[PDB]
Amino acid sequence: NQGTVNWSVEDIVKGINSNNLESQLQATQAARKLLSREKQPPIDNIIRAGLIPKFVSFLGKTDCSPIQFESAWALTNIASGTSEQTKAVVDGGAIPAFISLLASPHAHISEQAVWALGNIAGDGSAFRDLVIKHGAIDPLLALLAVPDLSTLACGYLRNLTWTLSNLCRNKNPAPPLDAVEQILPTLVRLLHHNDPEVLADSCWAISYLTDGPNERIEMVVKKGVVPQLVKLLGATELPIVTPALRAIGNIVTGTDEQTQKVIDAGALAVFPSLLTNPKTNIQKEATWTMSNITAGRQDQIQQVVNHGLVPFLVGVLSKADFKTQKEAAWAITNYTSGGTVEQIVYLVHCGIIEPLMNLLSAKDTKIIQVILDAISNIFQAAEKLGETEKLSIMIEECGGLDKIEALQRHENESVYKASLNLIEKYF
Amino acid sequence: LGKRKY
Repeated sequence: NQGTVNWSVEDIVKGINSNNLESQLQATQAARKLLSREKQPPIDNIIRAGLIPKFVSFLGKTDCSPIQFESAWALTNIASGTSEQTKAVVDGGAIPAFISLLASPHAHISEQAVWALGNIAGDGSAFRDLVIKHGAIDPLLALLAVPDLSTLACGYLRNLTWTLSNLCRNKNPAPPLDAVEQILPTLVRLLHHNDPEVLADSCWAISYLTDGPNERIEMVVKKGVVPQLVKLLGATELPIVTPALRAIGNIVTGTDEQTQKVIDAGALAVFPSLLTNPKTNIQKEATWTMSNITAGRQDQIQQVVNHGLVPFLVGVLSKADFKTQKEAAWAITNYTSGGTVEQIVYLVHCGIIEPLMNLLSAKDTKIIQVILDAISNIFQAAEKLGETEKLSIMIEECGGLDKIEALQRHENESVYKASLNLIEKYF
Repeated sequence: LGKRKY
């Protein structure tokens, strides 16, 4: 329809304020075309013209389905903007009007209502919880209450998954516990669907739900999703691997029993690839995940050893992006803090000393503290074998003693005390 | 990934 292309806001207002439903329809279509242009769509000019209450009333026009669709699309693009722009849509009374449109017999209208509510919920915790209080979850889940997800239109299913992921998103506060329990069986079902975009957004939803206290993690782990998350951890698509690794990383911040479920599902077999992944963010999050597994029980540290992951940790400590190296330093300090003497001895035999010492040259106070604590734990294990001199020589040979010597004359209190202590105790 | 326009 070339007749509704490049209208001015003034003309859109004239059409919408006419007492003619057809003129209102043409002007609403003209508004959605303005609001869907790639170059700076005039969202604030449409808001200032007072058009949001008119679009919201058009949502209720059951007799005119095209004006319901055009106004839903126009409002979706306004709600997609800034928090102030989403607020203007919510202030117009759009939330219950969009929820009423979820049960529409027109699939393209229903989908637009799903999209709009995803944008509103996606703004933050308060609008997410307001969408929930207006009762969006029951009609949203009803749209997915089919025997096989493959019968639904692809774009439609992707929009439903994405909107459900925004209802799972954000913290302070986290989503209501009862809302999470209501959504989780549909989420577990979407996590087994064959579409890469549905899988990515399902993983993102699971990653938000596992980002919190152990009670929140427990809700997810009890649904038996960990084996599916580990399978997706092995996917070829980076948009699937990224949220799958984030969810797994979040679960291992939980209890040692919750971490054990990740190990039992076969997650450690994927870490040789994840710890050498060419995408730095995958390497960083894989090493962060490793740090929270090495912070566990001695039998869990043993499974890290058995899977041949200690040479991979030496590798990341030797060469990686600094942020990944900082996570590796944490993984080593956690391993040395909770491991057996035999496990700590193994770490030295894998060559941890030289890369650990080279990272003392870093201009980061926290990594220096983490490495010095790891050295203390390594010496503590060497004290139990009477091999402190053998370790002292190894540290001296790679130029590690010269780096600890300079750390005695360091600005930070913790660095000064730990380095001075190591030299007067072992050098 | 937050909000999306159509």
